[PDB]
Parts: sequence; structure tokens; C-alpha cells
Amino acid sequence: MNTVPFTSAPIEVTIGIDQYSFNVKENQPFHGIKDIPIGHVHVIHFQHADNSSMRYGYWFDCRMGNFYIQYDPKDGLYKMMEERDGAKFENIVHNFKERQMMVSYPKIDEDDTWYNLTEFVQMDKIRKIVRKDENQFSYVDSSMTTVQENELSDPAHSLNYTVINFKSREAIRPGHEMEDFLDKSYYLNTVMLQGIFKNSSNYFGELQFAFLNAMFFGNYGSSLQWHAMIELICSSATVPKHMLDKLDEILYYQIKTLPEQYSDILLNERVWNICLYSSFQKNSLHNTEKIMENKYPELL
Amino acid sequence: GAMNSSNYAELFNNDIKLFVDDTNVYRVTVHKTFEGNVATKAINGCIFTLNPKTGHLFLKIIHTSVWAGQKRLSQLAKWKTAEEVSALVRSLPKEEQPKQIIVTRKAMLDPLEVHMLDFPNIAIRPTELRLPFSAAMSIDKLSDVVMKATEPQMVLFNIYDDWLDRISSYTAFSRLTLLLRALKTNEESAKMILLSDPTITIKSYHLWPSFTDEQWITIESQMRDLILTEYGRKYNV
Ligand SMILES: C[C@@]1(c2ccccc2)NC(=O)NC1=O
Ligand SMILES: C[C@@]1(c2ccccc2)NC(=O)NC1=O
Repeated sequence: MNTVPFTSAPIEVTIGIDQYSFNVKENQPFHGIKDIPIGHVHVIHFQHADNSSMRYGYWFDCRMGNFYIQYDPKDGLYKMMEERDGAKFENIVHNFKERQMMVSYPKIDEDDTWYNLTEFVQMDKIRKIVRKDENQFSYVDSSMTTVQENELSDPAHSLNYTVINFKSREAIRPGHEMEDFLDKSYYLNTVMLQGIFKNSSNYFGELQFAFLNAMFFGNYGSSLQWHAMIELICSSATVPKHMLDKLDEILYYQIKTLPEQYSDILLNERVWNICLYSSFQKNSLHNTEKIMENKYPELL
Repeated sequence: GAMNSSNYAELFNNDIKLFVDDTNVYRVTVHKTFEGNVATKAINGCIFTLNPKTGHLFLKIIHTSVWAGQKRLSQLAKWKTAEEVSALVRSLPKEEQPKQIIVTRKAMLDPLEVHMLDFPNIAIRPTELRLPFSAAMSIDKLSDVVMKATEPQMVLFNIYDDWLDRISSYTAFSRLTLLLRALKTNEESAKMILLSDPTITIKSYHLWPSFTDEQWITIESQMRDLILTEYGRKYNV
């Protein structure tokens, strides 16, 4: 079990750790989060009490280093940093734990909600989508645009998701125009899976990372990416059977976790109705269709 | 974006553009089978591709053999249209290729966009105008070449005959759309108007009769009357 200590909490802020959130008051004696499960990526995120604008946060994996949070009063935000002095870090954490100045990552011992949302998400791949190679953790916020959004403006601060565009020469083989537009299997299987992602695990990892960015920071571009990756599968007549079964599980847990009150804006009516009721895979997502119909029947 | 009444004179500027109408590509007769079920029999069709500034009509005849063994023909027809328009563009010298292609039906937008991905600078546009190009097969010489075709064939016409020697392309297009609107609303009446007088003939190399300027004014008035009529006969006004 790993720990992310905080130097202090000088400004009132709502802090989230994965799917959990808690409030910290201005100058409250808060010194971080302990008992963080090893084996998963994690995200620690922030919304200031005085400017709910800009949710921001950091993706990290405690196996990759000792990380802490420190507020910067010049840049006005809580920053993640790496402590290279391992003995200094262990000493700091032990003192904060002895003084019980940390919230404990919940230890609910029955379901894998976070595992189920991050099954295919790897820190190495996050770091290729979010480029800042001198850090082992990755910063994301509400406003960051994607490389595709920038083609339609600061490249260093962009989300480099894989570009998916159904009306692109990459997606459409000369002479197979109708075939490739109406059945995207070529684009899914040859271009994207064999060619770019190499395997379905990496495809699902980016899909899951895009959803989490769309939900935790209200990142419009991440939302677009998540839906495009769903639609590319649902619009392919030929999809490996294990991929469909896994996609159904992935989406089920995503829909289950979504805040009920953010559904109106986080769920694209057109894509979901097409995917569940018109697409080649309309009958292949039983778990997802059942939770969607019972939880958001308005959208459909 | 979309073409409508406000941006109408754009049709007659000097940017090359083509209208594409797909309404006569896939044509059928519906009939009863011996068992009393219903079946269709395809007949030859055509793509109607028109330069509104010059009158140049690229009539691609769609022979019924292109449907043999194919499913979902109404969907296929839109993609075949887009394939043939793309092929026409590629066949033209660069300086004759259109800068815009305006489709008369919005269901042609995605098929044509996809077939024209190689031409990112050609704009594919819909229109809000209700244009009467479906009535092209009421022009006798066009219907004749379509029904006589035994294989795929492109035939070139000037749909304005020699009118541009005397009138502007705005006026010529307005005359064409009035004639076609009339033929679409009451083909028999419209054709009676156009041919009642046997001394006005259609030149061998023309589609419409050789009316004088004065006779066109009379003809044009008779077509307006017809359209207004039928609009009463229809709605009882
Ligand atoms: C246990 C915790 C929480 C648990 C479940 C949902 C939301 C928050 N409470 C708290 O102060 N911090 C947390 O993580
Ligand atoms: C509504 C919103 C959105 C954000 C993330 C996913 C879907 C919608 N659109 C936008 O411009 N900012 C948002 O929060």
C-alpha cells in the first residue's frame, strides 16, 4: 500500500482519488492519502472551492516513484512532484501517519470497480498520450485539447489520442468506398488494431483513459475520443468475439460509474442509439444495453 | 454550406460548379408475380450532372445490368452515382474540374464526400432549393437515349440549346427550371404547350423547340398558368 503525502493544503479544495472525492478546508491539517492500492494506475484530482473552473489532476503509478503534492502559490495550483531521496520520503510519510493526518483510500473488500475501469490502462501509454517526459506522472485538465481538435493550439499541452476519422483516406480503401464506409472492419482490424495499436489491449486502454478524462475533468475532446472508439467497433461487422465480450464489460462499468446528473452531457445520444439499436453489434452488448435502458432510458 | 434562395446568383459566377441529381439512377416498375406476390423490374436510369452556367449536361446512362446480383439497390444507387461523378471529375482536365458539386438530395452527401476524398478542395454542398431535375426523363430526347442503351454510356448535351447566344445563364436556368417544374406537375399539358404548334420545330441538335424571343414569353406564361392551375386542381383553390 502506497502513500501520496501533501506538504500542506493552503486553499480550500475538493480532492478526488479515482472514483472517490472529499473536501479539504483552507489551511486544514491535511497531509495526504495513504493505503493506495498497488497494481493500478491512479488519478489524484482537484477542484478549487473558489473557482470550480479547471478541474485538473495527475495520473501516476506508485511503483514508478515516490510522489507528493505541494501547492504552488505562484501558479495557483496543487502540483505533483517526485521525491528522489527515498529515506527522506519514508521519514516524512511515517511522521504524517503517526500523527494520523491522512485520509485512507477506501478498502471496500467486494468489487473491482477501479480495476474494471482501468484494466487495460498503462502508465507507459498514458505518457505517450500526455507528453511531458521529464515527469513520471501526467497532468490533465478540463481545457486541454486533443491533436484532432487542433487540426480543426499549443502542441505541448495536447492530448495525443489516436486520430479516428471515418471520412478519411486512412479509413477508406480506394475502390472499397461504400464497403469501407458502411462496414468499418478494415479500418478497425487492419488499420487500427494491426497497424497502430498492435493489439486490442492497447485499444481498450486508450478507450478507458479517454472515458476517465471525460468524466473526471469534463474534457470534451476525451469524450469525443471515447465515443469514436466505441462507434468504430460497433460499426464493424467483423470483430473478434473476445473483443466484443470485453467491450461489453468495459462499457457496463463505465455507465455504472457515471454520475447520474452528468449523463445528459457525457453520453452522445446519436452514438449510443446507433450502437445499441442499429449497428452490426446492436445485439452483442447485452450487459451494456441492459444497464443503459434501466439507468438512462431518456437518452434512448 | 447549403445552397438556397439567398445565395442563388452564385450559380452563375465563374467558379465551375455542377449540380448532381440521382433521382433517376435506380428506376423500377412494380408488378404482380404469378403467385400473386409483388416484384420489381429495373429499367435503365441516368445520373443528371449539370453545369448551370454553361448548360453542359453530362448524362451518365445507368444500364440495368449494373444491378444484377446486387442487394439494397436504393442504397447502392447513391454510391454508384458518387462513383460515376468521381470518375467524371478525374476524367476532366484540372482546369475543367468543378470547385463545388451541389447534390439535390442530402443522402448523396456522404457517398460523394467519401468518393471525393482525393479532392479535398472540391466542396460538396447540399441545397434547400427544390429543383425539378427528376423531370429530366420527360425530355423526349433524353428519355430516348436512356431507354435505348444496351450498355453503360455517357452522353453529352447542352440543356440550354443555343439560348445563351441571346440570354444570360441566370435567365436560361430560370427558363429550364420553369419548363421542368411544368413537366413534373402535368407532363401531358406541359408537352402539349411545347409542341401544339407544328411550325415550330426542334432542331436535330437541340432538345427544345426553336422559339423566337416573343414565343418564349408566351410559352413561359403558359407554363406558369399550368403550374398555378394544377396547384388549384390539387388544393382546390
Ligand atoms: C472514504 C471517503 C469516501 C468514501 C466513499 C465515497 C466518497 C468518499 N470519505 C472521505 O473523506 N474520503 C474518502 O475517500
Ligand atoms: C459540456 C461540456 C462537456 C464536457 C465533457 C464531455 C461532454 C460535454 N462541453 C464543454 O464545452 N465543456 C463541458 O464540460
